[PDB]
Amino acid sequence: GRDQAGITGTWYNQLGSTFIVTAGADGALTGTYESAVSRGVRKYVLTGRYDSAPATDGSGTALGWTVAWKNNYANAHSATTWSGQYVGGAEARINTQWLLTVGTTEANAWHSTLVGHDTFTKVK
Amino acid sequence: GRDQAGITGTWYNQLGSTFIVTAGADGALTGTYESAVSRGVRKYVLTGRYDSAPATDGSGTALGWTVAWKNNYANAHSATTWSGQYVGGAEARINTQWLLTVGTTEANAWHSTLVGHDTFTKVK
Amino acid sequence: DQAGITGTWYNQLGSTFIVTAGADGALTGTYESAVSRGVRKYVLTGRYDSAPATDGSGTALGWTVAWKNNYANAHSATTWSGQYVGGAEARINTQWLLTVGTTEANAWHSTLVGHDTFTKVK
Amino acid sequence: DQAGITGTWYNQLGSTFIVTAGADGALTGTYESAVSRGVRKYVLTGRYDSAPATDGSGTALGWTVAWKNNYANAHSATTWSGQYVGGAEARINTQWLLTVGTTEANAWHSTLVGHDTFTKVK
Repeated sequence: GRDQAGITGTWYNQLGSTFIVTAGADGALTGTYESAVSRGVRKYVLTGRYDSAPATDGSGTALGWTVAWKNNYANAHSATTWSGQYVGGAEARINTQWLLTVGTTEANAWHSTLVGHDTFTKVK
Repeated sequence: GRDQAGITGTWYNQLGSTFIVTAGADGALTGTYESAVSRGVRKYVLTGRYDSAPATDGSGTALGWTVAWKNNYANAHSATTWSGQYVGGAEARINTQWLLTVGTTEANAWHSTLVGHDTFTKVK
Repeated sequence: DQAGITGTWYNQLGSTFIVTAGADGALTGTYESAVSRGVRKYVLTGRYDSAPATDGSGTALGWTVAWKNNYANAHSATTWSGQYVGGAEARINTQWLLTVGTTEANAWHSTLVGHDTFTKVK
Repeated sequence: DQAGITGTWYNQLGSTFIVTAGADGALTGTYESAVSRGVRKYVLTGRYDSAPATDGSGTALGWTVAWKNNYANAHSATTWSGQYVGGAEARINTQWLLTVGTTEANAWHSTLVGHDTFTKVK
């Protein structure tokens, strides 16, 4: 993976959330997420995918991952997906937009999905 | 997983895309996606997560998954995340909203992310 | 066009969108949400492409409702972005963003996203 | 309020949003995008909560730009949904939806999503 080295490691967003991820050569993302907003009780499993061979034209690397907000300790009956791109260099960043869907009845489904944006940096 | 049985299997969206997924007891989603829009050359790996213990109050099951649009045959330098909920019963459905991010230069990043919505059914 | 757009539209929730499309690209009207009479009517304003591409493309448009009227204030605003498609099964296909006034701490939870399809028959 | 909102705002792209907020909740103005003079100015209309919650919450608002003017037509419309926060570092924090007129076949690819932060100094 071109950016396997670049992506693997600890990232921090503008909320102070911590995203720990290993990028496989096959395009796999695996790791843990800890949200600053709502320790092992605050860590949730993440899986996702990234482009292992980006276009060498200065483009970022497209990627995405999901966290379902259930662990051994708590269950918030919701899942967030982040969609964005990794940009390498001195101020390496993951620029994302996210969707947070909560389990609802059919009547409440219209109010089920939050949208936002997180920027991840290598320094907190 | 409460809906491990319900989620596992083949799903079809309003575009005719085919989503093949196995739901693990630990909340893992794994499988393949084939988009009707842009065979083994058209299959892409998906990973994701779902709530393995939803609230028993009639709520859907929150879930998400990612497809990076690279396989052994093609690379579209992009990733889609779907965020939504599974609803069981006679007309079982996965109601999703999605984000499709393409690798771009910093100048083009403003134009990097499409948003949409897919409804998956068990019949095409 | 202005002919196709002007009039009464209904979404999958049973909400009612009453809109007049001006020659200048203006949308003006009232929105009534099935979810949250005159107590449930809110002012909408917006814009549409008054000269769409004549290649069978839809007509791009958007409008905003702030959820304050003489009776109620929900300290929120929805914008719909989408396109009008004419013909026998005329439709406005939209995605929307609903933002509630929050403190800085709650801003991350401030915006709902969804999609509404409006038809000329409920 | 109408005082805080009325005036000139700049986003992280260098785009310029000129808006007047009416007492009735109306937004009227012009938008000039840094990306895609009078040839680059487009009409905007929108709404804001004219009586926000006095608990330190932002003021919900939205507006629409259809990308047609006397000079150019890009067959598209953007809506911004967000909130105004007053004080020394006054801001309009938004998410937006950009929809282009497409055929039914291309509708799946019709809508871009993003986020713009507007400040009183560029």
